[PDB]
Amino acid sequence: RPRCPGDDASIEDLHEYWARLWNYLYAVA
Amino acid sequence: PRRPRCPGDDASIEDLHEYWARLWNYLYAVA
Amino acid sequence: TEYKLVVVGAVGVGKSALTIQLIQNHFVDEYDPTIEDSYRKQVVIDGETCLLDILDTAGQEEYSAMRDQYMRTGEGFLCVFAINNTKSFEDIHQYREQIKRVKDSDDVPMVLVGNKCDLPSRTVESRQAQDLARSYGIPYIETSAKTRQGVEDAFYTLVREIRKH
Ligand SMILES: Nc1nc2c(ncn2[C@@H]2O[C@H](COP(=O)(O)OP(=O)(O)NP(=O)(O)O)[C@@H](O)[C@H]2O)c(=O)[nH]1
Ligand SMILES: [Ca+2]
Ligand SMILES: [Ca+2]
Ligand SMILES: [Ca+2]
Ligand SMILES: [Mg+2]
Repeated sequence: RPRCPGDDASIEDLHEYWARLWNYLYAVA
Repeated sequence: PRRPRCPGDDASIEDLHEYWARLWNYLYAVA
Repeated sequence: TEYKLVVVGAVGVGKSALTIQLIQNHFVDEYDPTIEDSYRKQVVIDGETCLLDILDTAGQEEYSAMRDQYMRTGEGFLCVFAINNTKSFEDIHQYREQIKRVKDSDDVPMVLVGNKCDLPSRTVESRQAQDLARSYGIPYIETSAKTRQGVEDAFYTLVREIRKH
């Protein structure tokens, strides 16, 4: 489960997080 | 466009799903 | 421009190892509990930069509306079989049909990948895979996540297929 990205997070930080969340949510179905 | 808030330790997979979808919308709106 | 890439195929064909070669440039396990593993990469393809997000799907298949939605977000799909696993190769039709279903279109950017080509135990022949791919009007690339052969080319060629949609 990926750590939340934080309030200082750049747009690029959020894309990186998103791609991780994508894989995580798929994997645990 | 509003930056969604990542949910806490306790949240459901459906709550993570919701964030996933909102975060895609936000990232699409802002690019 | 962003590209959402989805890697699919039967159990153990090497989906994760391919993804791991693309992003991290190694095949042997590394140990690093400090870092989360990444599914995003910046690359230049044919003189244009892009950002790639890779959905590296579980081999274990099931019904799931949320999984369908995760796959629907994909713009192009690597359909991976392993050259030593005839069943993984026969499964590709089923994976193509599933992508067509989820996407609600017959015209979905796709590449056929025959992985584990370094192995001594080939059971599926290049010519055979070329013909399936030609039958589908999609490119075919053979790869080894072990040696890195074809790995770039597989994902980059998919990007090329998206650019023609
Ligand atoms: N020799 C060789 N072995 C490979 C190659 N790619 C993957 N493997 C091996 O095959 C096994 C499965 O690899 P893995 O990447 O987990 O495949 P997967 O499709 O993600 N598995 P799953 O479907 O279970 O999620 C591992 O032992 C891995 O080291 C390759 O190109 N050559
Ligand atoms: Ca399940
Ligand atoms: Ca590395
Ligand atoms: Ca299910
Ligand atoms: Mg895997």
